[PDB]
Amino acid sequence: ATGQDRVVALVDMDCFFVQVEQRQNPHLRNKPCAVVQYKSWKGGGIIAVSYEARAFGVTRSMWADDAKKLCPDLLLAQVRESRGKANLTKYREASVEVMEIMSRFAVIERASIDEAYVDLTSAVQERLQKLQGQPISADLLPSTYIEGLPQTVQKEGMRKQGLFQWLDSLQIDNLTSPDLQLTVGAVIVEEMRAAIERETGFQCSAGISHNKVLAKLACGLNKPNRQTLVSHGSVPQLFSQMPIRKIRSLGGKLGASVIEILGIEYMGELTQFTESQLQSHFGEKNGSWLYAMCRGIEHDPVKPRQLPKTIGCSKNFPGKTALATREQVQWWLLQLAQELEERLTKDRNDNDRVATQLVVSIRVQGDKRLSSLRRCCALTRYDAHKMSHDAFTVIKNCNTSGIQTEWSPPLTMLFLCATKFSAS
DNA sequence: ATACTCACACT
DNA sequence: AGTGTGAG
Ligand SMILES: O=c1[nH]c(=O)n([C@H]2C[C@H](O)[C@@H](COP(=O)(O)OP(=O)(O)OP(=O)(O)O)O2)cc1F
Ligand SMILES: [Ca+2]
Ligand SMILES: [Ca+2]
Repeated sequence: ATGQDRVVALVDMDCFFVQVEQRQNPHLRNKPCAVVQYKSWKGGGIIAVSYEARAFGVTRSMWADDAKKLCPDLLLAQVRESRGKANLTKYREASVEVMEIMSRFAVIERASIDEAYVDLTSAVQERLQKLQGQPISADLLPSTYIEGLPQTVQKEGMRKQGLFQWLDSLQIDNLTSPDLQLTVGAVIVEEMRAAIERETGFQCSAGISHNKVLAKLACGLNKPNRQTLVSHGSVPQLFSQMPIRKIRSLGGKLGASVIEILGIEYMGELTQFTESQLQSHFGEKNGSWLYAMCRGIEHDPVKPRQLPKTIGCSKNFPGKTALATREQVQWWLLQLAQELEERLTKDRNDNDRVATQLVVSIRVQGDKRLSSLRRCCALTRYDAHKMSHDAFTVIKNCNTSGIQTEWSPPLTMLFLCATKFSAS
């Protein structure tokens, strides 16, 4: 089990929200700029940042006022606001564009609003046969980096050198060499990527490997507007100094405990442990997944799902803004059920499916976790009023206030979610 | 208080 | 069912 069965790619929309607004407003193209939401507070929090703006140190979670301190010629687009909260329609819609083009080439998994995994095992098999036996022109990979290769002084210099090496050592006669499949996979991704940009104007990076995690790690190595092949053979040296926290799902607490317990720092340092040990420290499934991953093996399938599994509407009310009156909780649930209803009706008409479960979650001042309480009822009709009232019914009892007009403790968050979808 | 999203595991 | 993690 060498984990070279599949060709898997993870494509990612370079500063997606910023590209979207930059396509709409040319006055913003190729400048330092960024997208924000809610300009009243500290100029708005920063959700996406161009690569010009990034050369000045500007990042996500920055206030725009703090970003302007680092970059005074930084341009700003603000997220649409509808009904008192941020409306993301524009960006969901722009994703839909990208995702539909990708599904022309292979079956994709929407991982996020702006990245999809692709399984190319099958597409590569087709391309191999129509390719008789001829070599792969370097010209077929004009934006592809080969990891660990080469082994000049300007960047594109070295990218040619490494691609030339890779291709030169390529065994194009054997149609089963995993390194050949990786290559063709990537040639397809150049095509796939070439079509995204011609047809949308959006640029994107991609990672090409054998499983979902490597695909994603590879994709971050050579951003923006480039794609990186990570062969199986580049993994020992890639992982030799790769920080554990850089692998998907190891950015969190689990990854932190991998580090403290075993006293290590880098993905490759896990190879020194037997599976039984890794299973003893982190569980049967984490030890197994970790044992396989330090060696570049992960079997997580690319799941066919170009479409989400839930539709969620949320607002936070930090600080003095926390809803303290019964009537207010009604008015924001009403706002929520409204964007929910309007978004759902498009989902039934665009995708032939209905939801049946309403999820209602709220946060409470003083509570430390994202959600303080989730509740659920049945969702029967796409009516804003029914939905907010029903959201209210299932949460009134949490009002600790004796008075009926107040709400204590003040609410710091309201969350609604349509789940459990079904064919219409 | 970036803030608002989504998937999935665990129980 | 709810809760919690990890990610965008
Ligand atoms: O926390 C978040 N909140 C949040 O709204 N988004 C939104 C904004 C972003 O444009 C889009 C994609 O997220 P990315 O993490 O991939 O960042 P990009 O801006 O696309 O650039 P790149 O991948 O580095 O080239 O989702 C991401 C978050 F991570
Ligand atoms: Ca992206
Ligand atoms: Ca992304």
